[PDB]
Amino acid sequence: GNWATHVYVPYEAKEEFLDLLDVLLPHAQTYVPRLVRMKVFHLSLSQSVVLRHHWILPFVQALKARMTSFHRFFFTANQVKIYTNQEKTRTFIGLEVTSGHAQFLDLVSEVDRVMEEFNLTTFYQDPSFHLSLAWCVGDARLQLEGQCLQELQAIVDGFEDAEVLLRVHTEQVRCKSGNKFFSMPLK
Ligand SMILES: [Cl-]
Repeated sequence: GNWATHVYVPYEAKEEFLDLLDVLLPHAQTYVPRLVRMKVFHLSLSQSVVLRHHWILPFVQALKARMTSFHRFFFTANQVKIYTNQEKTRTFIGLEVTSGHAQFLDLVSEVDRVMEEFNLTTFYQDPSFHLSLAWCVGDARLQLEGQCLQELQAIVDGFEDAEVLLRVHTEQVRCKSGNKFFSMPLK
């Protein structure tokens, strides 16, 4: 049996963050009505890979052993960007990491060690770490890039308390494998 497996950093949404999203999302919906709010928020550390069932618990053990030694850190995510998935069947509005990118690279280096320990694919060669806020079916880049994006950025740039996005504090690493989740604290 083959289980889809993904490693990521959850984001624990501040109440301010959810108010920001309450303003951003309707604005974006004036361009693309079918956008869907994310229910939970994360920054990916891995590709979606496949693990045989037998190896899920050992993989999680190995991941926990490396992650729990890695220290919590702060990052900035205040740059709005438009993402698609590789097939262009989904479009995302996200917040791209600037300050703190170095720490995410170090985290990925550790995840990638675990991936190699299990014969799994290591992370994208040119990553842009990001927090996805909303998504839609299809390829909506044309509608969202340009004027909409500039307007979303102005909502972000005018947001108060700006510290919510300037100093986002990582807590934990999570893995989803099939229908199962596994979480672990950063040090
Ligand atoms: Cl639509």
